[PDB]
Amino acid sequence: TGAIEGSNVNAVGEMTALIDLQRQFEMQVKMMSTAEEMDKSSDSLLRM
Amino acid sequence: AISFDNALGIHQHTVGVRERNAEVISTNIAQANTPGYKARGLDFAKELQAATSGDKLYRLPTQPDTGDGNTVDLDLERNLFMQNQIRHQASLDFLGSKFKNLTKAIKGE
Repeated sequence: TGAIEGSNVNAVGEMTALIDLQRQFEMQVKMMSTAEEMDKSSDSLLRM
Repeated sequence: AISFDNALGIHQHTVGVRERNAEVISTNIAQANTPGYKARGLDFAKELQAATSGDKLYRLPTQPDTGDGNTVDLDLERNLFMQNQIRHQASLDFLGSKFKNLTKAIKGE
Protein backbone atom coordinates (compact mmCIF):
# COMPACT_ATOMS: atom_id res chain seq x y z
CA THR A 1 0.00 0.00 0.00
CA GLY A 2 1.09 3.54 -0.78
CA ALA A 3 2.61 2.70 -4.17
CA ILE A 4 1.56 2.19 -7.79
CA GLU A 5 2.86 -0.52 -10.12
CA GLY A 6 4.08 0.69 -13.51
CA SER A 7 4.52 -1.14 -16.78
CA ASN A 8 7.17 -3.81 -17.36
CA VAL A 9 7.99 -2.81 -20.94
CA ASN A 10 11.69 -3.34 -21.64
CA ALA A 11 12.45 -0.39 -23.91
CA VAL A 12 15.72 -1.86 -25.19
CA GLY A 13 14.03 -5.19 -25.90
CA GLU A 14 11.49 -3.46 -28.12
CA MET A 15 14.10 -1.32 -29.90
CA THR A 16 16.32 -4.28 -30.82
CA ALA A 17 13.22 -6.12 -32.04
CA LEU A 18 12.37 -3.11 -34.21
CA ILE A 19 15.74 -3.01 -35.98
CA ASP A 20 15.56 -6.74 -36.73
CA LEU A 21 12.00 -6.43 -38.03
CA GLN A 22 13.10 -3.61 -40.35
CA ARG A 23 15.98 -5.58 -41.87
CA GLN A 24 13.91 -8.75 -42.34
CA PHE A 25 11.13 -6.64 -43.87
CA GLU A 26 13.53 -5.02 -46.34
CA MET A 27 15.14 -8.32 -47.37
CA GLN A 28 11.76 -9.81 -48.27
CA VAL A 29 10.94 -6.69 -50.30
CA LYS A 30 14.06 -7.40 -52.36
CA MET A 31 12.75 -10.94 -52.86
CA MET A 32 9.55 -9.44 -54.27
CA SER A 33 11.57 -7.23 -56.62
CA THR A 34 13.74 -10.09 -57.90
CA ALA A 35 10.61 -12.21 -58.38
CA GLU A 36 9.11 -9.77 -60.88
CA GLU A 37 12.53 -9.16 -62.44
CA MET A 38 12.78 -12.87 -63.26
CA ASP A 39 9.19 -12.85 -64.55
CA LYS A 40 9.88 -9.95 -66.92
CA SER A 41 12.97 -11.68 -68.31
CA SER A 42 11.10 -14.97 -68.85
CA ASP A 43 8.68 -13.29 -71.24
CA SER A 44 10.76 -13.22 -74.45
CA LEU A 45 10.09 -16.96 -74.82
CA LEU A 46 6.74 -16.10 -76.44
CA ARG A 47 8.20 -13.07 -78.25
CA MET A 48 8.76 -14.64 -81.69
CA ALA B 1 -3.77 -45.07 -104.26
CA ILE B 2 -3.87 -41.49 -105.60
CA SER B 3 -5.91 -40.14 -102.69
CA PHE B 4 -5.69 -37.08 -100.47
CA ASP B 5 -5.39 -39.24 -97.33
CA ASN B 6 -2.49 -41.34 -98.73
CA ALA B 7 -0.92 -38.11 -100.06
CA LEU B 8 -1.21 -35.70 -97.09
CA GLY B 9 -0.41 -38.28 -94.45
CA ILE B 10 -0.77 -37.34 -90.78
CA HIS B 11 0.21 -33.71 -91.42
CA GLN B 12 -3.47 -32.72 -91.69
CA HIS B 13 -4.51 -34.23 -88.35
CA THR B 14 -1.36 -33.02 -86.59
CA VAL B 15 -2.12 -29.37 -87.39
CA GLY B 16 -5.53 -29.59 -85.73
CA VAL B 17 -4.05 -31.15 -82.60
CA ARG B 18 -1.31 -28.50 -82.39
CA GLU B 19 -3.96 -25.77 -82.54
CA ARG B 20 -5.93 -27.67 -79.90
CA ASN B 21 -2.83 -27.80 -77.68
CA ALA B 22 -2.27 -24.05 -78.09
CA GLU B 23 -5.86 -23.44 -76.97
CA VAL B 24 -5.22 -25.57 -73.88
CA ILE B 25 -1.88 -23.91 -73.10
CA SER B 26 -3.29 -20.40 -73.58
CA THR B 27 -6.16 -21.31 -71.25
CA ASN B 28 -3.72 -22.25 -68.49
CA ILE B 29 -1.82 -18.97 -68.94
CA ALA B 30 -5.03 -16.92 -68.80
CA GLN B 31 -6.34 -18.88 -65.80
CA ALA B 32 -3.00 -18.71 -63.96
CA ASN B 33 -4.24 -16.23 -61.36
CA THR B 34 -7.66 -17.81 -60.83
CA PRO B 35 -7.61 -19.61 -57.45
CA GLY B 36 -8.72 -23.23 -57.42
CA TYR B 37 -8.10 -23.66 -61.15
CA LYS B 38 -6.15 -26.81 -62.00
CA ALA B 39 -3.71 -26.83 -64.91
CA ARG B 40 -4.92 -28.80 -67.92
CA GLY B 41 -2.65 -31.06 -69.96
CA LEU B 42 -3.14 -32.64 -73.37
CA ASP B 43 -1.84 -35.98 -74.64
CA PHE B 44 -0.61 -35.56 -78.21
CA ALA B 45 -0.45 -39.29 -78.99
CA LYS B 46 -4.04 -39.95 -77.88
CA GLU B 47 -5.36 -36.81 -79.59
CA LEU B 48 -3.63 -37.70 -82.86
CA GLN B 49 -5.06 -41.22 -82.67
CA ALA B 50 -8.56 -39.85 -82.04
CA ALA B 51 -8.24 -37.36 -84.91
CA THR B 52 -7.09 -40.05 -87.35
CA SER B 53 -10.16 -42.19 -86.54
CA GLY B 54 -13.22 -40.36 -85.24
CA ASP B 55 -9.98 -38.34 -70.60
CA LYS B 56 -9.11 -35.15 -68.72
CA LEU B 57 -5.37 -35.04 -68.00
CA TYR B 58 -4.11 -32.78 -65.21
CA ARG B 59 -0.54 -31.56 -64.76
CA LEU B 60 1.15 -32.44 -61.48
CA PRO B 61 2.55 -29.29 -59.83
CA THR B 62 6.27 -29.09 -59.14
CA GLN B 63 5.68 -27.16 -55.89
CA PRO B 64 2.69 -26.70 -53.57
CA ASP B 65 0.33 -23.80 -54.15
CA THR B 66 0.50 -20.77 -51.86
CA GLY B 67 -3.08 -21.33 -50.69
CA ASP B 68 -5.15 -20.31 -53.70
CA GLY B 69 -5.15 -23.85 -55.08
CA ASN B 70 -3.95 -23.01 -58.62
CA THR B 71 -1.41 -25.50 -59.98
CA VAL B 72 -0.45 -23.52 -63.11
CA ASP B 73 3.33 -23.17 -63.40
CA LEU B 74 3.60 -20.15 -65.69
CA ASP B 75 7.30 -20.85 -66.27
CA LEU B 76 6.41 -24.21 -67.84
CA GLU B 77 3.38 -22.91 -69.75
CA ARG B 78 5.45 -20.37 -71.69
CA ASN B 79 8.05 -23.02 -72.53
CA LEU B 80 5.39 -25.43 -73.81
CA PHE B 81 3.62 -22.69 -75.78
CA MET B 82 6.91 -21.76 -77.46
CA GLN B 83 7.57 -25.41 -78.36
CA ASN B 84 4.01 -25.92 -79.61
CA GLN B 85 4.26 -22.92 -81.94
CA ILE B 86 7.50 -24.18 -83.50
CA ARG B 87 6.16 -27.70 -84.09
CA HIS B 88 2.93 -26.23 -85.47
CA GLN B 89 4.92 -24.14 -87.95
CA ALA B 90 6.76 -27.27 -89.10
CA SER B 91 3.45 -29.11 -89.53
CA LEU B 92 2.09 -26.31 -91.73
CA ASP B 93 5.28 -26.46 -93.79
CA PHE B 94 4.99 -30.26 -93.99
CA LEU B 95 1.30 -30.11 -94.93
CA GLY B 96 1.77 -27.15 -97.27
CA SER B 97 4.48 -28.99 -99.19
CA LYS B 98 2.12 -31.95 -99.67
CA PHE B 99 -0.28 -29.80 -101.70
CA LYS B 100 2.53 -28.10 -103.64
CA ASN B 101 3.99 -31.45 -104.68
CA LEU B 102 0.55 -32.74 -105.67
CA THR B 103 -0.08 -29.63 -107.77
CA LYS B 104 3.40 -29.94 -109.29
CA ALA B 105 2.80 -33.52 -110.43
CA ILE B 106 -0.71 -32.93 -111.81
CA LYS B 107 0.56 -29.99 -113.90
CA GLY B 108 4.23 -30.80 -114.60
CA GLU B 109 5.33 -27.30 -113.61
